[PDB]
Amino acid sequence: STGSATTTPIDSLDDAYITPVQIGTPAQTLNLDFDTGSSDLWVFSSETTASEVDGQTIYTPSKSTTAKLLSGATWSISYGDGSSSSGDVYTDTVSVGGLTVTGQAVESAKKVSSSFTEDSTIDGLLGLAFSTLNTVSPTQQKTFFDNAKASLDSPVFTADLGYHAPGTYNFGFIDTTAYTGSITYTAVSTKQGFWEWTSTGYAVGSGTFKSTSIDGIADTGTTLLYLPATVVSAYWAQVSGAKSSSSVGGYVFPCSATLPSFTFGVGSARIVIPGDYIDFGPISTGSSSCFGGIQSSAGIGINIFGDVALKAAFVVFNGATTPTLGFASK
Ligand SMILES: Cn1c(=O)c2c(ncn2C)n(C)c1=O
Repeated sequence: STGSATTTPIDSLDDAYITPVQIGTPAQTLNLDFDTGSSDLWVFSSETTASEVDGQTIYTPSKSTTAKLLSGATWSISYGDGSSSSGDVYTDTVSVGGLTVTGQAVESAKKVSSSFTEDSTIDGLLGLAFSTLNTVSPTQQKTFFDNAKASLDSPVFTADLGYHAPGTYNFGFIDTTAYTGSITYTAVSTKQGFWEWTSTGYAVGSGTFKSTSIDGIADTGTTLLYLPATVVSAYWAQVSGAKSSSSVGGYVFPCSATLPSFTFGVGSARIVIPGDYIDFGPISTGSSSCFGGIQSSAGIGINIFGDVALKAAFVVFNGATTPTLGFASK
């Protein structure tokens, strides 16, 4: 089997991407944030505290003839951005882009933190990291991909995120028309439950490539590119007037600037992030200070190849017995 679904930016900055997901019978379609940095499929629901729902589409398990309470199971998750959610669990039929999993754990939110409430466009998350990170207790649950894997034509999914445009998540096949050149594969460590890999270096603009190992995670659920402070400083030093602002919470730059590209290494291959991908616009409406798309990972504890990096590539998440990651230009 295979599946193919379009993923769409939630706003003009590509802050996140939403992908329609069919849950239950008859189908309830919710727009979920596919997150390769976590492993819970959770949704706004009929159980979510009413004051914490503001425009989201909810899953109502009592209206699904295939929903079953997973008795005694609870979940609770906190994300790198400080947001969180928790609740109980149903199993139900879940389909993405024509690919159907029966008995998928659908984690129903009883509580969500303010950032979720305030984002009316995201109806929940669909985790695509390794199932060892799933938070369901006392019986850990499998991700949608892990449940689908054996049925797939090939045990893979791909992320093809757009810049200010829709893109695609495919399951079970590699669309050879969706990228240019060849795909370069690189080793993954699953020791922390992430799609963790080691970039071979970077360049800033037309500058020379610096060979250096940068361990990080491929994370579709993180907006920006978070790298060591040394690398980030080298990038922003090439933008007149750029500076790190503790009050704003990272590097800002004059909105009048033209940003240089940023290149990252994948083995001997190179992925180029155009400068425009690094512009996240005014820090507040009407401001001439703009927020940067490359930020320091110091204090996070891990480097994160988020959407800014991933949307410059066609990315293969290879879930074979020994997982690997593939990157191609497009
Ligand atoms: C602080 N900040 C962000 O954290 C941010 C942003 N755009 C995207 N992000 C993530 N802007 C404009 C911003 O000012």
